[PDB]
Amino acid sequence: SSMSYSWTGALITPCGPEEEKLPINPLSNSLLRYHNKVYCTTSKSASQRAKKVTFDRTQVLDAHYDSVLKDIKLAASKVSARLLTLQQACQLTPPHSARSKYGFGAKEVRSLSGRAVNHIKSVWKDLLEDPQTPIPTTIMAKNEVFCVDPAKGGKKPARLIVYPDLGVRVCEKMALYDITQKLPQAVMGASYGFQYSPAQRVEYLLKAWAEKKDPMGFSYDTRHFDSTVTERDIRTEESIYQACSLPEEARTAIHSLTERLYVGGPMFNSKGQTCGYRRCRASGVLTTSMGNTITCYVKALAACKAAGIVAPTMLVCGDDLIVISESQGTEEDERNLRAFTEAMTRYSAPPGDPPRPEYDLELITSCSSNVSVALGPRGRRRYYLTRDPTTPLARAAWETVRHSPINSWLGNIIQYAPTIWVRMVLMTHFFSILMVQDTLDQNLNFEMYGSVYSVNPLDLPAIIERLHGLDAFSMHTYSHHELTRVASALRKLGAPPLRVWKSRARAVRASLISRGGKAAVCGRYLFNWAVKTKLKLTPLPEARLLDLSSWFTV
Ligand SMILES: Cc1cc2nc3c(=O)[nH]c(=O)nc-3n(C[C@H](O)[C@H](O)[C@H](O)COP(=O)(O)OP(=O)(O)OC[C@H]3O[C@@H](n4cnc5c(N)ncnc54)[C@H](O)[C@@H]3O)c2cc1C
Ligand SMILES: Nc1ccn([C@@H]2O[C@H](COP(=O)(O)OP(=O)(O)O)[C@@H](O)[C@H]2O)c(=O)n1
Ligand SMILES: [Mn+2]
Ligand SMILES: [Mn+2]
Repeated sequence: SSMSYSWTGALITPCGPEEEKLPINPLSNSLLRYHNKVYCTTSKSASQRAKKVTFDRTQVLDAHYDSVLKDIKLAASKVSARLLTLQQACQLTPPHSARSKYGFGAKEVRSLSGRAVNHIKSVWKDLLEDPQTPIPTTIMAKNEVFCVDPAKGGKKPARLIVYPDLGVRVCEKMALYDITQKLPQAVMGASYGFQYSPAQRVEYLLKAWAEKKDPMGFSYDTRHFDSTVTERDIRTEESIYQACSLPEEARTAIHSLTERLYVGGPMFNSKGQTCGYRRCRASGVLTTSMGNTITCYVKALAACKAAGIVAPTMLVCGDDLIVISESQGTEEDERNLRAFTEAMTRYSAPPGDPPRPEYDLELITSCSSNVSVALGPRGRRRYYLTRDPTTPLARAAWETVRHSPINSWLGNIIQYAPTIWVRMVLMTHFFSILMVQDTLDQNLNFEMYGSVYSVNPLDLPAIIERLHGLDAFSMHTYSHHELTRVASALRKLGAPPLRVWKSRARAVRASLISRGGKAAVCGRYLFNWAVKTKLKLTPLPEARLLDLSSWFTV
């Protein structure tokens, strides 16, 4: 049937400046040496990604899909959702959100400036009066940092991002924000990812594994997921939304947004030249994350029925997917997974790498993370969530006139506190830098799922205990897999071995213990691993006061 994109041949031009690296990276050049391997994706590679995501889609559904969609619309029916006030949608736009063509930006929108509320009023009225005229969109290449992989063809091309004008984006939040806060949870229940903190997600998968008599799990990621969603997928999304109890005014704007924006439309480059036509998901609309996860859940759930997966348990984060199920014998389990893949290829959610049955929780990698195990001095098994540290290290090295890696470090220290690589590398380099800057007690921004939370470095012990528990300061023996990987990534980026980090840490700890106060608590908790006569860590009362609920949610 339809083509994901078509192109006029106009270039995908840069939105602002794409910065050169500098000849000295003074904050991260004592972290790793091979700064030549750290690169940022750029609009240069945008045509390359363009050719990789343009393809003819052929969707073929069936009674399994049809059965799922029916039950998911019924779950949807139990949701009641309201319009947001224009004023509320305004106050939800980020403080740096891309300006409007109509001469005003995030600052006026957040401050309810009259100019802005006026234009946005008339944009809302156009949505309610006009259900057909396509809404134009800007296409830009995403800039993100990676390490090179010669085994994966040098550098990844930039991801394609496609978003409507700032006026339209506020309007989306009025029509759809409340649903984005209620629908996913309701139709997916505990299967919704994006409601679990790292430890909660380990808890969940651990539980799923043990419920099964003979457990078996696999993970799935659709290849170029935004380009695989078809105009029918998007219209089916509208009907899942319309399944809820909504005011009539919202249904009207929801329908207009779907027909005029979500099912597709013309894309213009940043220079204003008309650039192509889009017939798939624009990664940029409000519903990007919700549509990804619900359309992924429905297809994946259908495919489970097609493949005869027994007693499935799912975890769905966008297009990343984990399924813990009852094993039917390894021979059947392989056949079933080909069936699952053939099904989802029929649903137009074809895979990146072919999925594969695994019978060991550490061998299932999804959401770029995996569960792993460490002992204590206890001998007791502590389970946690880790990842390949390559990309975290690469972004620990991204350092230009306009970006500081220091937020990147904090973010990983918070999210992966129990990992050997956070504990021995990032935590050490973090506090070492801040002390030399005399910055320990000056706040940083932690960033996750759009929200930005303020964090004081000297609070990391309490924060980490509230998130991961006191076991995060006691992991004695890490797994052969984890040791191998962290070792290899450190070699790959020219960072010191773990041996050397242990020495550095001993010194860091000594140095902030002897600042007393909150700084010393940091050294006794965060660096208990570096001294041979470990002190007995006690729970921290201030952790009992922290409420980190909304940190790892949506
Ligand atoms: C709803 C949502 C909104 C986000 N908004 C921002 C933002 O405004 N500014 C910012 O700097 N980072 C944003 N991010 C990125 C986010 O903060 C994490 O960095 C990201 O999820 C990578 O963490 P991960 O463990 O899930 O790794 P990953 O394996 O990279 O993510 C797993 C899945 O989450 C989804 N996803 C990944 N990145 C994004 C993304 N940028 N936007 C939407 N979905 C994504 C995808 O479906 C992906 O398959 C957002 C992520 C989500 C899920
Ligand atoms: N920076 C990002 C990353 C992913 N996503 C969404 O998540 C989907 C799948 O995530 P992904 O990491 O597997 O990237 P793809 O190569 O599948 O496009 C995208 O296709 C996007 O719709 C986004 O909106 N912004
Ligand atoms: Mn994908
Ligand atoms: Mn993915």
